[PDB]
Amino acid sequence: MRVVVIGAGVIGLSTALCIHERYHSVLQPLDVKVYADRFTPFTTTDVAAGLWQPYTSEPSNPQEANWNQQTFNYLLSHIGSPNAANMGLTPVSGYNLFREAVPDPYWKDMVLGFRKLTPRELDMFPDYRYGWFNTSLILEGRKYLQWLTERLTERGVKFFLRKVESFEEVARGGADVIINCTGVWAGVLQPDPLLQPGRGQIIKVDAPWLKNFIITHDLERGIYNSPYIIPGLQAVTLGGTFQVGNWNEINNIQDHNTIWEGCCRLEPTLKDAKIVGEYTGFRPVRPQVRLEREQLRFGSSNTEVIHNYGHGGYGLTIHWGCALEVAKLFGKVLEERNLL
Amino acid sequence: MRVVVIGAGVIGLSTALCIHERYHSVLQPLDVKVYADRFTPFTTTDVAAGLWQPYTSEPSNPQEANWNQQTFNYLLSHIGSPNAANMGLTPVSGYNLFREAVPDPYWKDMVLGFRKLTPRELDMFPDYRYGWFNTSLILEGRKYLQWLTERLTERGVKFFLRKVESFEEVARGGADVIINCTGVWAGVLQPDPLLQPGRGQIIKVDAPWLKNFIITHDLERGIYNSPYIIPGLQAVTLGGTFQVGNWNEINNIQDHNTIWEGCCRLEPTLKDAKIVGEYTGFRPVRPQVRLEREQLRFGSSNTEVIHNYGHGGYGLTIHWGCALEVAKLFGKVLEERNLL
Ligand SMILES: Cc1cc2nc3c(=O)[nH]c(=O)nc-3n(C[C@H](O)[C@H](O)[C@H](O)COP(=O)(O)OP(=O)(O)OC[C@H]3O[C@@H](n4cnc5c(N)ncnc54)[C@H](O)[C@@H]3O)c2cc1C
Ligand SMILES: Cc1cc2nc3c(=O)[nH]c(=O)nc-3n(C[C@H](O)[C@H](O)[C@H](O)COP(=O)(O)OP(=O)(O)OC[C@H]3O[C@@H](n4cnc5c(N)ncnc54)[C@H](O)[C@@H]3O)c2cc1C
Repeated sequence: MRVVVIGAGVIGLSTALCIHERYHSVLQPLDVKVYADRFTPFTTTDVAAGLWQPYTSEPSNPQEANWNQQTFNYLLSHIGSPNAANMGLTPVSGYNLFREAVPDPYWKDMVLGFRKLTPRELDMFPDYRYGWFNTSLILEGRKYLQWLTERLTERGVKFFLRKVESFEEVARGGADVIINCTGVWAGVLQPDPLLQPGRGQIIKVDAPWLKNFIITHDLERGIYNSPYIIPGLQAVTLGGTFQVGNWNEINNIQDHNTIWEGCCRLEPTLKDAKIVGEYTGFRPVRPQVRLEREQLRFGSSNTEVIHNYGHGGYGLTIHWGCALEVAKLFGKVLEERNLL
Repeated sequence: MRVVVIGAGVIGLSTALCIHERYHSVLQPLDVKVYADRFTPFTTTDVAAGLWQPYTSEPSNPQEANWNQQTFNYLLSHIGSPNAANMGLTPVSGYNLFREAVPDPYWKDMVLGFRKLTPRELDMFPDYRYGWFNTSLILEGRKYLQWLTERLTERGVKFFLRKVESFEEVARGGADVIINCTGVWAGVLQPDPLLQPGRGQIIKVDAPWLKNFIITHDLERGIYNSPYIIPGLQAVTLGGTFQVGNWNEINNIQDHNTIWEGCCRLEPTLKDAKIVGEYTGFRPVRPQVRLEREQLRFGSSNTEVIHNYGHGGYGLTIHWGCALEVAKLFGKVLEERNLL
């Protein structure tokens, strides 16, 4: 049939690929089209630090924990292939430093070799007295998106540069099903008082010698409002801010300083690092991910809509699990229409 | 007095700086000259992989077990300094993969977070059934030599490009003490059957996405006759050859393929790595490191000679603990000769 996906970030292209991948063989014309106002370099996904790591706190809707676990194994299974890196995927080991002892996270068994830090190791970070170590995966937002768009292109999925004004618009257009993957920018399509922006800023730097990631935590100031250093495919992401309710899209020198001096006390060799860029992004902060089916009708119309947005600061980390879900709900639409 | 150090590799320059730091403030005129027929870019130390790791096999002269540990505490103690990376030092984590279980190494507790690989992680390396994981350090020999030469230069230590034909030649040159740090070429100045070269070849590639080190072991081929991938400051080192008794300084086309094919089977993503260099060096293969005193009376002369060579594949790994040793034997001399 005719499927339209609004959104070209990790969640949108991920959901698309997954859908076409599992139903193209049964559906006659399966017309999948992606609409989005901004693409690749300009999505929230490219500004991502590119690390697999759910929050240190448990989620409401434990259904999100299984989605994180799914993504990990999907990505881990490519850690074999010769094209893993072209996808923006690669293994990394690192630390999560704390000022006081905290309980283990619920994902301690999802990652590789998680263990508490020994005394010697903490002497490398005098400012912290507690912490963990483990190996995870790197999913460079920028590169992963190019790969996803390429995989789709070959499958016949078409890309349109357009800012959808409302569902009806796409509906009239002729979409039988609509996949809403518009991140923090939802609301504009349908009001959602629960979906707010979580402004984050990062500095891109050239420190090829930094091979391990380091995330620090200030349990008083909130998650990611503490300096972190995350190496990527060929640049290191320096970060430290998470401001809720802030729609300011411009780099703030006020934050520039916090991140830089915060990261330079943590890793003094950064004084030689060369800044390659500074970007700002809005995490789709929502008390819970919205992933459900909704029936919107317009007289003789009756269009189908499936949502999948509001993944806060764990979009890359949970993307695939969420995608499998949508595909599953998409399967129940065909069933309801007698399509198998 | 006059101390003449023969050898400008990691063992010579280190011993040089160690002697200076400890006795400079006491001996009236402390002359220190370093002679070498080949410098930095061209020493065996510049061809090193850079990993801090002794052989898996138990040692001989448990004396080496402590020189290794000293050297590690020396290097680790630089991880907080802003000059760590400019010395060629940075932390790395990695794997040691085997085809069958083997006893733990004696240095297991010398490094950080040592542990055995689990089933999941093994599925990442299909050809191996056992392994360890631990964090260590990179001591890029290249950077380290330039770093030491600068530190020595600001200290008054003069360098001389001169090939030493005999110890006598130097004892007559006007030198009271001699530190023999001539590497695999020591025998040329005093026959030594126990010493032989351990030729090895290595491929320098550009694969910045590789963050961890991978070392495979083929128990039936000896040591480092299995591939290994060691990420460096800004280039990655491919390797896997150990040929004792071979003195060819040129690259063997076959050895190139044993390394390349083997590392690609281990790490598929290499197919897109752009080779940057290939080198060949000879490890100072000796059943035991030779660090000892040897008076050499040359008619009235009487020069003291201290030997520090034959470190095979663990020169960088054990350098500092040896220099600390030369400095003490030198203390003795200083005392007997009664300059203190
Ligand atoms: C600084 C920073 C670092 C981060 N680091 C990490 C990390 O390490 N790991 C992690 O998992 N997560 C991280 N995140 C969060 C992660 O980036 C997000 O969860 C993820 O990008 C959300 O994906 P998305 O689908 O919302 O897509 P987005 O890319 O945000 O948006 C997809 C598309 O929606 C389109 N769109 C929106 N409105 C409309 C409209 N009206 N019409 C048409 N198209 C529209 C956009 O044009 C866009 O292309 C980070 C976030 C920030 C800000
Ligand atoms: C491929 C490869 C990889 C390696 N990887 C590692 C690793 O990861 N970790 C590790 O710890 N070790 C490694 N090693 C071993 C390490 O490189 C050696 O143990 C170390 O370089 C030995 O130092 P050296 O003191 O012998 O110095 P070298 O640099 O070999 O020699 C020092 C000096 O001796 C001078 N010299 C010799 N004879 C004379 C003479 N007659 N007159 C004047 N000057 C003379 C030379 O000119 C030179 O400047 C590796 C070796 C190889 C070949």
